Amino acid sequence: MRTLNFNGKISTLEPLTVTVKNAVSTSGHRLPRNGGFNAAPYFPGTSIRGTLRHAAHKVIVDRVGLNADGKSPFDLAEHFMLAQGVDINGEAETFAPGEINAGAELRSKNPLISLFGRWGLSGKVGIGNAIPDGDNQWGMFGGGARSIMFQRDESLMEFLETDQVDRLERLLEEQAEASVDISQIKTEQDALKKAMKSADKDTKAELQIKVRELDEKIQARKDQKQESRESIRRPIDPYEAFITGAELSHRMSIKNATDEEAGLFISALIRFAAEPRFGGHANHNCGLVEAHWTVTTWKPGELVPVTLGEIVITPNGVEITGDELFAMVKAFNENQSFDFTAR
Amino acid sequence: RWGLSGKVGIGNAIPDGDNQWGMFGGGARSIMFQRDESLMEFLETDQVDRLERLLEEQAEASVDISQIKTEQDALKKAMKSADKDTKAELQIKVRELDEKIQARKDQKQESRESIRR
Amino acid sequence: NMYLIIDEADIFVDMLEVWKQRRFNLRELTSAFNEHIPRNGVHVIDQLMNDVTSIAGDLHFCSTPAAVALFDNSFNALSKVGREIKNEAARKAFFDCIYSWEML
DNA sequence: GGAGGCCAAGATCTCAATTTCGTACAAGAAATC
DNA sequence: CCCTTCGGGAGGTGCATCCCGGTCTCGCTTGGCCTCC
RNA sequence: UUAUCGGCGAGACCGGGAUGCACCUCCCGAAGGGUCU
Repeated sequence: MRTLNFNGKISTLEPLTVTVKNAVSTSGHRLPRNGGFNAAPYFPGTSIRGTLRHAAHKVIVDRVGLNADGKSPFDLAEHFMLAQGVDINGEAETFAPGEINAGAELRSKNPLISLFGRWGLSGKVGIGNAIPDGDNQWGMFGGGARSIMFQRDESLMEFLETDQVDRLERLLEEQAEASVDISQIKTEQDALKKAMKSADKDTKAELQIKVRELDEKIQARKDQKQESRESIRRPIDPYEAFITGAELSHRMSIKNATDEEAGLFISALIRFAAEPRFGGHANHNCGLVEAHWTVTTWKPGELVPVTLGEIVITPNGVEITGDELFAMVKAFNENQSFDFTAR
Repeated sequence: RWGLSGKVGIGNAIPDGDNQWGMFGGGARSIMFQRDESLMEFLETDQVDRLERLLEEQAEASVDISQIKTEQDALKKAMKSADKDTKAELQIKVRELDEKIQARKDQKQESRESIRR
Repeated sequence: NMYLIIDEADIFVDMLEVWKQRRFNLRELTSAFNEHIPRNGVHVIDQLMNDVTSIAGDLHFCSTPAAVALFDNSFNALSKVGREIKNEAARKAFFDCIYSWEML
């Protein structure tokens, strides 16, 4: 029942990216900025929390074990409760008085839920943001252009029958015509929006519905195309990610953690270390991390923390230091009195 | 595919050491006939005339495109010391210059493109 | 012995608000250290010299967010050059100069 | 036995509800510390 | 001394929560009663 | 300024849950050459 602070650094073995709806705009995929528009970007603590929560959910699934066919005893509702904390049956009341003291037993018998709370139960684990140490440690990656296969390589043409080469010719001509159409209508739309800049507030709305008319006409010229819905050839807009080798300071807290809850958290860290993937862009191998955490504890009333040990996650292995971290992991592994099929 | 997560992630290639990157290629496409005179002897006299009208028209296009680009970059300096929202008219002007350049290109018969580039 | 009549004191103060300045002229600093010159670092000084003109524009003083950000970044990017001066005494003189600028 | 202090009781009543936002540049002179 | 190349194609969709719980007062006198001088 | 003077005050954690992710090769063309004990 002590507070554990994992203070440490995440080194990015591959670029680390995330797409937050509010963070992104018409420009493209952009990391959250940690403040204003130009503030130094940070990796959401929400993405880290979700990744480690799903890692812990898989840990609990493996610990409970799988039947012969490979299925887990947990109900679908139980899976959602453990990993995302949404009561699909809708039997989770927010402030039902009678669960006031059932929280302690629920935490004791469900270490994952105590660690990662639910709607109405506070989560003991707070997974903070990862903020880069240095500056200019982010950049646009993933910039690309989907290209016709049979124009990059001609040896793929000898594999197509006559009717399929004719199909590719109709597709190419529909793409060129669609392109000329959507390009002239977007080249009138962009100057129309470059007139919306100097706009009378009322005229904002009229030029806006003009923009939406042009958008509807772009979507009907796309719904007109027979061969393809979307043009095969196109530039893929890059996404914003932390550079490779970026050092991001990270801070995670387990408030009043029992030995077994912290052990479950460390097991979650290990299982995430099996696949150290954060954020997204699993294509391009983005998200791979090498993170090291110094676990410090602080008995309330003491003037200094005590460093229990260090949790080093590297591609070469997971190193655990300190007898206390080993003790917590072993306590979690040896506690058979956990029940997750019942919230 | 679109909507089906790909199990494979192909990371970026990160150099180990410093340096290990630089400018390659470069060079310049050239007129074959100032490089080797022997190819004059394969071409017929009419084609020699065509090649020498091609040399003269490419060279006059070159010099005049050049003085054009020179005033264009002096105007780019003006833009680098222009104000906010006054440079957009100079940019309309630049796009017009560009169109003009591409038309000058068009109306050069066969050899629309500079050869010795 | 002398008495002072500051005629048009309004403009006097208004431009005093400019005269409350000391021009850290990178060309002057470039010119000042012409023997202890880490010429490789000049590019940084040249790049910053470009940025100032872009933010300052035609102004002797300009209050856009870039200006202070460029000020801090320029002195940090000059602190990079600070570990390039070869002569230690010149290096410390340069370090003290930027440190005086940094604290000022 | 008189003089302070704490506490309960006493008649009904008179009145009305916002709905965030500033400000958008020029140059005077120069042996500068 | 030459001379700085054209272009091509810029997404498709999802989903936007549940709930609490909104105070005492007091603008005056007066005697009845309960303790102290 | 039709009088004189009168702090309105004391207490409260709003908190609790969520990976935004899923697909794209940007490639195609080129001799920079000649010139001087």
